[PDB]
Amino acid sequence: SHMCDAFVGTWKLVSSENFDDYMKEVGVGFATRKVAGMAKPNMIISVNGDVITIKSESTFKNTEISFILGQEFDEVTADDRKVKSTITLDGGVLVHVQKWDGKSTTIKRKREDDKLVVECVMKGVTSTRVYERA
Ligand SMILES: Cc1ccc(C)n1-n1c(S)nnc1Cc1ccccc1
Repeated sequence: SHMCDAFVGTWKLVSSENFDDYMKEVGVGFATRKVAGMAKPNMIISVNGDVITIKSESTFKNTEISFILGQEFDEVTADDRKVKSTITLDGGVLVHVQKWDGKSTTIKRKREDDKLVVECVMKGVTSTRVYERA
């Protein structure tokens, strides 16, 4: 076992708050915000050795990232930002920091009860996205 075990599985979005506002803060344009905000993604998280894979799948975009904790990688986000990402585990929270164009956003994922809660922060704006097991 590893502590990241509680994240592994197939998850489906059950609620969202403030995601449009988060996307505005990140710089996402109108049409992408509308289509991305309508998406009902499934998140598939798996671990193989030291490599964690997170897939996001929806009618808007299918993405896949694989990474080792603490080891920077380059990522193309669903909204087509080219970012440099680093993901760490901080007291049981997966903390994903994305840097681009002198900007930064942080995505935190944690288990709470039977949920996987995703908190997306860009400056003072937070969106909370709740996933449950599929
Ligand atoms: C905000 C975020 C971070 C990581 C992932 C996978 N997600 N995500 C969630 S949660 N729901 N849709 C997405 C893709 C998404 C990402 C950025 C902008 C628009 C859409």
